[PDB]
Amino acid sequence: VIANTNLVTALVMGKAVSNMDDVARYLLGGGSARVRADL
Amino acid sequence: PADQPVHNYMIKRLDRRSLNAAFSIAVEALGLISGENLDGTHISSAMRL
Repeated sequence: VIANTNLVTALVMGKAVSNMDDVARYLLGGGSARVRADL
Repeated sequence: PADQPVHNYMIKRLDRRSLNAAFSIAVEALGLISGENLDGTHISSAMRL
């Protein structure tokens, strides 16, 4: 989901990135189941 | 010749007018205000505002 960092760029700029949060953090310093199948 | 006093009565009628002004608003904002075209996102409210 786009949230709190891609939000502003998607709104004003026009682009968005999947992991923009980690990019920004880097440029500045900062359940299972069991089914029946055949193997 | 002498003169007697004079009296008189009179009436004035009103004049009537009116004003006007339009205020048209859009359909997208109408549906975004009520919630009819809302969404569960972080991008809907950003435009409802």
